[PDB]
Amino acid sequence: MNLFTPRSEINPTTTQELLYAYTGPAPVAYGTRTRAVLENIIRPYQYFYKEPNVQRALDIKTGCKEPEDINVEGPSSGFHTASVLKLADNFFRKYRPAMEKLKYWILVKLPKLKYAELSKGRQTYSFIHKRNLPAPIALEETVEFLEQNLRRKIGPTLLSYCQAIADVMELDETTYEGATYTIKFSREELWDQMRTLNTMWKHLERGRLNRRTIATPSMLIRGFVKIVEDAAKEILENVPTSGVPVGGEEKLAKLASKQTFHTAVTGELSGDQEKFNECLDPDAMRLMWTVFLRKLGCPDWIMELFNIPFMVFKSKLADMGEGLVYTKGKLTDRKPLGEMPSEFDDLVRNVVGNSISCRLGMFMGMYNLTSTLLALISIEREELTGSHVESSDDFIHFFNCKTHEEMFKQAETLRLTLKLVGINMSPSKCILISPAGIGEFNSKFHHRDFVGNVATELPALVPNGTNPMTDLAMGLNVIKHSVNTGQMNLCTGALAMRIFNHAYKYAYMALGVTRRTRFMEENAITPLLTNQGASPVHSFSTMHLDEVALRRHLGLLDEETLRRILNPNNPVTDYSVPSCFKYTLSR
Amino acid sequence: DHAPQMRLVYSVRKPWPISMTPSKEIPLVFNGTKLKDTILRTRANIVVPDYWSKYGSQTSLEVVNAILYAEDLKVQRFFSTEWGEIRYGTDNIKATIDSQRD
Amino acid sequence: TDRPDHIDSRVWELSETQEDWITQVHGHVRRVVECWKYTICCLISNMHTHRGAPQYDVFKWQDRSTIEWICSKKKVQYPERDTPDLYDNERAVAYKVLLVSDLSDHSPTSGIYHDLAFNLEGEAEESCALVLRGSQLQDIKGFLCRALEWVVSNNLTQEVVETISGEAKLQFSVGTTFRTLLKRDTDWDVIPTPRVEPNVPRIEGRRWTQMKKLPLLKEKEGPPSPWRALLLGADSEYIVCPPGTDQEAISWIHSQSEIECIRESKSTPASVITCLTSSLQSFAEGNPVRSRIHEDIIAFGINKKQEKKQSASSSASGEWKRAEYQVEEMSLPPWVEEEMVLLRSDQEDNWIELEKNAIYTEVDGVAEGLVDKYIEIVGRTKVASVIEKWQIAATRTFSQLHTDRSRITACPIITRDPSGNCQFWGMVLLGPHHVKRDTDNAPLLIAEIMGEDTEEKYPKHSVFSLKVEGKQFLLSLKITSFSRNKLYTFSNIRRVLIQPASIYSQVVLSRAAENNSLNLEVNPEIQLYLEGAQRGMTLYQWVRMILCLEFLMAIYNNPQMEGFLANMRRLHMSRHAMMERRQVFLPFGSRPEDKVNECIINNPIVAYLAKGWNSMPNVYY
RNA sequence: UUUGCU
RNA sequence: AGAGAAAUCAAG
Ligand SMILES: [Mg+2]
Repeated sequence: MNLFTPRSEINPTTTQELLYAYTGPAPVAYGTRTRAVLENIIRPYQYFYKEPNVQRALDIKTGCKEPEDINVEGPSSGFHTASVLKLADNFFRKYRPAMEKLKYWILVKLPKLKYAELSKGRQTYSFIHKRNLPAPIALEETVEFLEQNLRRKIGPTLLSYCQAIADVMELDETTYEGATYTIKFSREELWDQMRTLNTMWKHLERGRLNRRTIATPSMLIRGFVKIVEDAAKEILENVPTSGVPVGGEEKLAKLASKQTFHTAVTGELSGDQEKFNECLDPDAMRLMWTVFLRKLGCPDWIMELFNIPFMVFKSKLADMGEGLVYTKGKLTDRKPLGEMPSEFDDLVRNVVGNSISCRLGMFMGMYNLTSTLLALISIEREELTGSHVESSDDFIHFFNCKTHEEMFKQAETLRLTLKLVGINMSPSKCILISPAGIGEFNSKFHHRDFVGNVATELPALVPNGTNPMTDLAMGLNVIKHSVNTGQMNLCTGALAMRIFNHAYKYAYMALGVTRRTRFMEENAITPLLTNQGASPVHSFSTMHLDEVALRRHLGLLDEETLRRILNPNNPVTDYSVPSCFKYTLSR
Repeated sequence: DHAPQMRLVYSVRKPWPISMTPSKEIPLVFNGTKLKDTILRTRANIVVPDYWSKYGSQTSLEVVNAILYAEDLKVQRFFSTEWGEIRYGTDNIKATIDSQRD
Repeated sequence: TDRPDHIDSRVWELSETQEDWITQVHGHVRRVVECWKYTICCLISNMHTHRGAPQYDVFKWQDRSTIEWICSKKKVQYPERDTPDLYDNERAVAYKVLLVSDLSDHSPTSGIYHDLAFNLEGEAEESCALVLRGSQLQDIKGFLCRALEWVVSNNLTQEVVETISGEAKLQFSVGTTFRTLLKRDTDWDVIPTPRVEPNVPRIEGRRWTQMKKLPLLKEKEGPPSPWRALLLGADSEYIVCPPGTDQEAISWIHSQSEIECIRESKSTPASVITCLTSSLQSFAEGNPVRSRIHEDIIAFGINKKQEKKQSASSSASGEWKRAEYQVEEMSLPPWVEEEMVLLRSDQEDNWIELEKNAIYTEVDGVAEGLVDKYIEIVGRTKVASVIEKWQIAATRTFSQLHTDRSRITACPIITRDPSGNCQFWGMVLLGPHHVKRDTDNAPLLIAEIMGEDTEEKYPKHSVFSLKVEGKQFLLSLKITSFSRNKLYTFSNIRRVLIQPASIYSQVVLSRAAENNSLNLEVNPEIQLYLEGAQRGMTLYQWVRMILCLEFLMAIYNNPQMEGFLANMRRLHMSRHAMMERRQVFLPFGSRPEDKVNECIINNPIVAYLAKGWNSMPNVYY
């Protein structure tokens, strides 16, 4: 580790890039996820009261509590209603133009949203076929079920789809005829299918010792989630305290550039949030949204539309999974919770078939932007006279006070406000440097006026697998995006180009002695393109140009070969030219 | 869409990777190499595009320029650009109103 | 009641006497949008003369007598209600400017005039891109952007949207039963209205304690960790064979070979060697695939899961208990330092042969020069050879995992020197795999040529003695089960070259910027915290050691390493801050060293990094 | 299923 | 036997 600590030429901050082993395989979760899911579901209830009383907390519907019950020493699971209201009001007042842009989006853009984009989601669990399916298939079958049970035609707009869902929720019995079976749902069964969340291992997650799961909602409630998340994105992109989803370059550099009169105490606090998703209450988020919309003069139906998904999540049913593992000396058996004593027996009362019903806490990957907004509203107070940037979990705060006592008071106030809204900053992962100038945030390491952007995942410098021209264009585009983003300078950019070029040439049998090279040698077919074996034509300053045009401008391609390979009548067939090499693979 | 990324090496090395519409221009067997498969869109080996670049029906030069015009513009712009030393470290309304008055 | 800054004074004053805005709902907004329409017409009409006369004639806010006179001059007639805003003489067509929230909602309407439809964001209807020029569209877009900025800055979005589009309608509603279902797990209604006075209380917090000294990581006790990577590292060797194809080299190896077991491992019995030679022979005679043999049963765990099932069932007399797992703690083994020393040993050939890019600009030349110098620095090292070996082995083994197969497949590890001589690092035999998922662990029998054997380092390997042309070699056999994803990741293990390249380039460019001249042939002294005799090293040696350590980390990447590095970045930053005479302050009950120590269990590379951290000073003055 | 990335 | 880490593969 001392090898990564240079103290002569560069700083340890510069070598922060050496503390990533992403060039190796990412850990993959193994076996049943029931233990992790149950731990995530139970964490909120233990933290609700200062002394863990899970049985008492399991009866609490809304996770609101008084400031006395807020734990200033360990994680807290609830929120303060009055504090949330006042903080939301302050946030609305301070960023009024952002709220006006949100109003413009609601009045103009929201009604014209199409639910076709709803087919871009993750693997959805079909409440008809009872298994995970690709998003387009689940959307298709759900829409067909809606048409069958409503005797009407769902409009192309997302609002129409949500209204259709709300209407079909009014039928005591619903039927789906599909080839040929007739699935019948009662109102309670369809409600359970709508509110049930499906948990899945978050495969290929780095920087974590323990694997954690994520949740996906049913296709029935995905429209409301999309509406709410789009509104959250619209409000966030116009707020200077947000680090997502837009580029963090400007966000982090803007605060790094700021200075003072060399007389005020300046501090930089970098931190993360402990159990971020296992402490937030959907009720707090929907209350914040209601405050925003009401102070914005929005109509009642908009407020109902925004609130519905949060209530549905509040009445969720988390899928337990395969079950907890029990041994019999040397055997192994996965059994559902409640069959035998375990660590989560307190939750046995909440078991509903193979699903566990929980009210507090959240699951990762569902309401990211709303969670970020909730974190942001809590920073708008009179005491907190300092800059703040937050990305879901990570956060960086800049304090500019008159004395160290004021700075520490402001830091503690920030911690306590985050507790107030239901977010606990991990004390072990929060570090404050004074004077300011050194910090870390969203894998960007800032030192004085140099912000080193370190990629969280090194680019997979290999062809995408579509076809030679498309693959080359996409790979060069990826390298250029990584370079101009600051994650790779000129030398490492050229090195990445060389590595990708070697991999790309190998993938198409153009490097050594293969069938392709043998054929081109026997028939004296000179290699004129990179995928054929020709020396690379792109460079550091020419990753945005097409191979064919660039070669033609350089004379490396002649009119005869150009007319031969670009002929549209060739029986073979992103800004790559449609040449004869733009073929398609069989399977 | 990581599956195509991992499958490329095996996909290309398969016996009949390329899937192409049947055609008579491509010879069935050229100099000992069986380029096409007679069973249906048919299949062909990766050497077919290389073969086309040497023995293929040429389209008109005008077609070539039209297809390449968009990208050739960017190439010309870059090579015509000049790179400096590298460092280390109201009237419209008036006309309308006057015209209306006229 | 004032004039918006983006509307000219003359237009405002003119519109003041055109309509009874006071008696119109949202009169100010109506007047403002009408002024926008007039200004759009003016932008269209500016500096456009047809045959010496204006190309566009504006009928907006002009007397009906004059408008009708102009229309008669053009032999056209329009009603009072459907009076077009503009008339293009060149095109001899009447137009009626329109503003709409969304362009798609617009319709052609009647045929008396083509509708120039635009949205508040400055975009125009697809038809407008034809009639109007590029400059006209750009000017209108800029003006409407300014107008939208004024709208948002004055909280008039709803009024404008109502004025141009119409009135919003009830686009959503929920029945009583759905409301009943929703109000099942919450104290509030669909629209939460908790009647409580908004106010943020003042909670009693804690004090932020200063971190005066850096923490010490916990070094675990226990058996030294053995080599657990897929292939070998510094102990990798190869047999030199005459130039030729893989089959020819394997036939040459098989012809002159006396494989005899030197050290049998009870985890990989020596008998399994028969499964290797049989494949080696099979690959020699053309086909790499091969039918199973008796020994294969114990080589790839054939019909083993059922065996354990039956064995456990026969002796399971008891009661069920919660499955508790325990990771066996292990200490730092002494072979990590030896591996690091050996990995940076100089070689003869350069093992990083990557083609150069096409230098066009001076920047391209500088980048290629930096990359070439880096390749020269790290090219002739054993770590590069091991990286090439790992890449070739992973690629050859992963290329055979895309189909279900019940027969043994042989995937040799052969690399060719620039003189063409083959180099046999070893072989990988793929047992019968029937992959139905991706991450399923395929069974492998990995034979590798090893330079030196240590029982404490390779407890599960079986070491045999190979003899070729008199020369003696050691051959280690390991029965492994490896995931497809890891094999694919290692198929491009060449990416390990980027991080040390980044550090080297950063150092060189920092020197160049300090001197304003790029001197590529430079290697300064990087002062570090070393054993004590030496206080630093040149840039090239430092880069080589960084490459070796990064390769080891990549080969030993796993959840422990991930967590250790993720939680060690914080302590690295804290040390850097302490170096610059800054103060590090922590919240109540904070111990980052706990988050780091959580991830020090088995990994030998993590233990090496932790020991290196402990060696450094923890107090700065 | 035939095998050549320093 | 083995890979591995909180529990899966070692066929179905
Ligand atoms: Mg952070």
